Amino acid sequence: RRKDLNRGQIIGEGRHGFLWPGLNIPLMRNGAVQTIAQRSKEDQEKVEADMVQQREEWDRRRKMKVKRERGWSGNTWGGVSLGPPDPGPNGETY
Amino acid sequence: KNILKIRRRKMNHHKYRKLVKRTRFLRRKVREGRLRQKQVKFERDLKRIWQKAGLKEAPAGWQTPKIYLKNQ
RNA sequence: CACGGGAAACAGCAGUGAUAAAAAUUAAGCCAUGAACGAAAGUUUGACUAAGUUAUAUUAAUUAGAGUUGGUAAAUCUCGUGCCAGCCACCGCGGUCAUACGAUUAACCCAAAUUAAUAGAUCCACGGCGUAAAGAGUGUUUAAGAAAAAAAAUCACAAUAGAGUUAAAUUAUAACUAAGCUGUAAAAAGCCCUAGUUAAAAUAAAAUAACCCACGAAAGUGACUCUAAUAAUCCUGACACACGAUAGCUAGGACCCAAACUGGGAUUAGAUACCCCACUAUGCCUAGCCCUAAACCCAAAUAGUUACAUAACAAAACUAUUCGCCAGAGUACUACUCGCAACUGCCUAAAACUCAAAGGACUUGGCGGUGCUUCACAUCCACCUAGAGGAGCCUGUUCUAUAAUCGAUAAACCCCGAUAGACCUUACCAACCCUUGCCAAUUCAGCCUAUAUACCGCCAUCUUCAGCAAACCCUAAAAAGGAACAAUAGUAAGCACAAUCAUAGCACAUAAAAACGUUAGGUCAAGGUGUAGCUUAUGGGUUGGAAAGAAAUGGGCUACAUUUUCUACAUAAGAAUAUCCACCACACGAAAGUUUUUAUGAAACUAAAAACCAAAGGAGGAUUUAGCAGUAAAUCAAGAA
Ligand SMILES: [Mg+2]
Ligand SMILES: [Mg+2]
Ligand SMILES: [Mg+2]
Ligand SMILES: [Mg+2]
Ligand SMILES: [Mg+2]
Ligand SMILES: [Mg+2]
Ligand SMILES: [Mg+2]
Ligand SMILES: [Mg+2]
Ligand SMILES: [Mg+2]
Ligand SMILES: [Mg+2]
Ligand SMILES: [Mg+2]
Ligand SMILES: [Mg+2]
Ligand SMILES: [Mg+2]
Ligand SMILES: [Mg+2]
Ligand SMILES: [Mg+2]
Ligand SMILES: [Mg+2]
Ligand SMILES: [Mg+2]
Ligand SMILES: [Mg+2]
Ligand SMILES: [Mg+2]
Ligand SMILES: [Mg+2]
Ligand SMILES: [Mg+2]
Ligand SMILES: [Mg+2]
Ligand SMILES: [Mg+2]
Ligand SMILES: [Mg+2]
Ligand SMILES: [Mg+2]
Ligand SMILES: [Mg+2]
Ligand SMILES: [Mg+2]
Ligand SMILES: [Mg+2]
Ligand SMILES: [Mg+2]
Ligand SMILES: [Mg+2]
Ligand SMILES: [Mg+2]
Ligand SMILES: [Mg+2]
Ligand SMILES: [Mg+2]
Ligand SMILES: [Mg+2]
Ligand SMILES: [Mg+2]
Ligand SMILES: [Mg+2]
Ligand SMILES: [Mg+2]
Ligand SMILES: [Mg+2]
Ligand SMILES: [Mg+2]
Ligand SMILES: [Mg+2]
Ligand SMILES: [Mg+2]
Ligand SMILES: [Mg+2]
Ligand SMILES: [Mg+2]
Ligand SMILES: [Mg+2]
Ligand SMILES: [Mg+2]
Ligand SMILES: [Mg+2]
Ligand SMILES: [Mg+2]
Ligand SMILES: [Mg+2]
Ligand SMILES: [Mg+2]
Ligand SMILES: [Mg+2]
Ligand SMILES: [Mg+2]
Ligand SMILES: [Mg+2]
Ligand SMILES: [Mg+2]
Ligand SMILES: [Mg+2]
Ligand SMILES: [Mg+2]
Ligand SMILES: [Mg+2]
Ligand SMILES: [Mg+2]
Ligand SMILES: [Mg+2]
Ligand SMILES: [Mg+2]
Ligand SMILES: [Mg+2]
Ligand SMILES: [Mg+2]
Ligand SMILES: [Mg+2]
Ligand SMILES: [Mg+2]
Ligand SMILES: [Mg+2]
Ligand SMILES: [Mg+2]
Ligand SMILES: [Mg+2]
Ligand SMILES: [Mg+2]
Ligand SMILES: [Mg+2]
Ligand SMILES: [Mg+2]
Ligand SMILES: [Mg+2]
Ligand SMILES: [Mg+2]
Ligand SMILES: [Mg+2]
Ligand SMILES: [Mg+2]
Ligand SMILES: [Mg+2]
Ligand SMILES: [Mg+2]
Ligand SMILES: [Mg+2]
Ligand SMILES: [Mg+2]
Ligand SMILES: [Mg+2]
Ligand SMILES: [Mg+2]
Ligand SMILES: [Mg+2]
Ligand SMILES: [Mg+2]
Ligand SMILES: [Mg+2]
Ligand SMILES: [Mg+2]
Ligand SMILES: [Mg+2]
Ligand SMILES: [Mg+2]
Ligand SMILES: [Mg+2]
Ligand SMILES: [Mg+2]
Ligand SMILES: [Mg+2]
Ligand SMILES: [Mg+2]
Ligand SMILES: [Mg+2]
Ligand SMILES: [Mg+2]
Ligand SMILES: [Mg+2]
Ligand SMILES: [Mg+2]
Ligand SMILES: [Mg+2]
Repeated sequence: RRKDLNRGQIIGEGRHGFLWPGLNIPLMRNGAVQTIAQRSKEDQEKVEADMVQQREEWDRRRKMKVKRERGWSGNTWGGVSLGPPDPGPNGETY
Repeated sequence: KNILKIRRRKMNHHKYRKLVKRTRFLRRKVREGRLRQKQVKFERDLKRIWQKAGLKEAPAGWQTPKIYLKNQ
């Protein structure tokens, strides 16, 4: 099954931990024009921990995706509710 | 189709006739062999009766003909 | 059955040997009940009473374990294993990525029980019998039953059994006449005591009528005539009775022609067959048997109705009365029985065992040495041209050899990845060497190692083929199908084809394009990747070394010469010309070799050029390739690397 690497990574997000004025951080603070800055060792250990727990969250969310209501027996689709039919062309709704 | 049932029969018959040709004289023995048992059991059947009805000999004028071995 | 005989009896309570998948105390009391006796108190009672043992079943709680987890059927993650070890009640799972095995991890469900086994309860048919298992080969009657009224009219003429008869054809056998006659896809053998003609008995078989549909119970019956003659005031009915095609059997006749068998002849790898030729049992009669058929119209008899109603297909659906028959498939028209003028027979007709099917009808495909139409346009045939297979050489495979790559290898491999290997390339073998070993950082790099049957990429192939496909709509049901243009259920944008583009204006031609799928077709060595493996090595470097030919074959090149060879030369010329003969060899043909140079290059093993030498080859077996016009064929020049 296909996992996407486009999920979870922001722009300017990096392991060498630079805060770029237009991406990681809003362009201005109380004072204008923040400069190019680098977080701590531990601030980075934390953001990395955050991305790790993100991936864990997504894996759990993919595994929790198994739930069903059974129609007759197990994998028999007999008696399974298919859900109300589709509204016709005339606006008729059931 | 139903020929496929007939095929079986056809074969089983053919394979039987062939057999009964090779085995012919073996067969011929065992047939006559049982006819000589038949005629005998038959005889005993009647013998049983004299002895059951109390007579010593078979009744007068009784040769007890051979039916099973009848030929020509 | 116990006089008598074996022989010395727990099938009383406890216990015990042997046997079996099968395991209660050598226990205490007559205290209650029941029993025996007693006049009675009462006495005895392995009956019984109260215990003892056992999860055997229910109940209560103090007790937690077993089985399962692919599907039917509640419930799964990671390893290991690799059609092995194993599992399953049925379908099935294991062949390298197993939710089915073994073991974990979660769950499910039962629970002092849980599974497995074996027996039961339950379980066919008040359903059927054209094609599925099942209407007997035929009729009549007995036994037994069922019952309003109508229910014998005629052959459109071929029941049967007798007796008599013969028109066509054929054959004996003569008379002539000719040498052949017969026979097949083609022949051969065969016969010439043959063939054509003209005569002509027997035997056998019955054109047309029949486009008729009659007669018989069925089998069967259709040349002609005459005799005898077709049951029942009419329901059903057997293992009883009487018949019953062919073939076959017994005895005697018949014998034109046919013909199993058999012998020749072909065909064939073989040909015990299909084709040919003879000839026999046998078809024919009289008498006696045998009693079988796809004895089938696969549709029981007798009265009815066309109401209800389409599994499918076929001959449309059903009442009522009957009899006959059918309980998976084989095994099995079988084994044993019974009976028969049969004695390789007929009839009746099982089980062990094996399997999870076996069957009927249909649906699309695909296929067909089925039939019919229409084509093939380099295309199958007929046709045209030029070649391949023979020779030398070039170059690629395949084999042998090597310490010494890989890939392709029916059409769709074979001058193929290479528009390209002396070192390099290079992946190979032989030795030596190096271990965060390209990078900014990383218990990280790096791997032409195993998977092309995990793949993306690029392609082959059907294919210059016309189809593919969503969205809908219809079909007394739909697996699927879906058109007729005086139109009958089809509409539909999309992708294909077509159209347009390019080949410098048209046109045609060529180029290009050519979906969906097919071949698990090609390629983990273009590159990239999923899964697996390697990590002081399957990684990275240096130095050399490989690519030898017994052959066998694919494709090319050059020839074999006069439509030629040489020189001049561009396309009117001059000479040479395989046999003289001792040429002082020459005619074609040396691309091959030996020698010398030169080009390149650090390195000639490579290319070119001269000098020599002049060999096989004298137009090529079976079989094959290509081309429909500026093409084929011949000739010349350029580029990619
Ligand atoms: Mg389930
Ligand atoms: Mg058989
Ligand atoms: Mg016997
Ligand atoms: Mg006794
Ligand atoms: Mg005694
Ligand atoms: Mg006893
Ligand atoms: Mg006892
Ligand atoms: Mg006793
Ligand atoms: Mg014991
Ligand atoms: Mg017990
Ligand atoms: Mg006692
Ligand atoms: Mg008790
Ligand atoms: Mg219990
Ligand atoms: Mg416990
Ligand atoms: Mg093995
Ligand atoms: Mg595994
Ligand atoms: Mg299971
Ligand atoms: Mg398991
Ligand atoms: Mg229990
Ligand atoms: Mg029932
Ligand atoms: Mg029917
Ligand atoms: Mg049948
Ligand atoms: Mg049966
Ligand atoms: Mg019938
Ligand atoms: Mg009958
Ligand atoms: Mg029969
Ligand atoms: Mg009566
Ligand atoms: Mg009636
Ligand atoms: Mg007669
Ligand atoms: Mg005549
Ligand atoms: Mg004649
Ligand atoms: Mg004649
Ligand atoms: Mg012919
Ligand atoms: Mg001859
Ligand atoms: Mg006719
Ligand atoms: Mg008729
Ligand atoms: Mg009558
Ligand atoms: Mg009757
Ligand atoms: Mg008969
Ligand atoms: Mg006969
Ligand atoms: Mg004869
Ligand atoms: Mg004669
Ligand atoms: Mg003849
Ligand atoms: Mg022969
Ligand atoms: Mg052959
Ligand atoms: Mg033939
Ligand atoms: Mg003859
Ligand atoms: Mg006859
Ligand atoms: Mg018939
Ligand atoms: Mg029939
Ligand atoms: Mg029948
Ligand atoms: Mg009947
Ligand atoms: Mg009748
Ligand atoms: Mg009716
Ligand atoms: Mg249908
Ligand atoms: Mg059976
Ligand atoms: Mg038979
Ligand atoms: Mg039999
Ligand atoms: Mg009988
Ligand atoms: Mg051609
Ligand atoms: Mg063609
Ligand atoms: Mg040639
Ligand atoms: Mg050649
Ligand atoms: Mg190779
Ligand atoms: Mg080799
Ligand atoms: Mg290979
Ligand atoms: Mg391959
Ligand atoms: Mg191929
Ligand atoms: Mg080529
Ligand atoms: Mg090299
Ligand atoms: Mg390597
Ligand atoms: Mg392999
Ligand atoms: Mg492939
Ligand atoms: Mg691919
Ligand atoms: Mg079209
Ligand atoms: Mg359709
Ligand atoms: Mg144009
Ligand atoms: Mg065009
Ligand atoms: Mg093209
Ligand atoms: Mg086009
Ligand atoms: Mg393959
Ligand atoms: Mg292939
Ligand atoms: Mg790779
Ligand atoms: Mg990878
Ligand atoms: Mg190395
Ligand atoms: Mg090297
Ligand atoms: Mg050759
Ligand atoms: Mg040539
Ligand atoms: Mg001249
Ligand atoms: Mg040379
Ligand atoms: Mg020469
Ligand atoms: Mg020569
Ligand atoms: Mg040819
Ligand atoms: Mg270049």
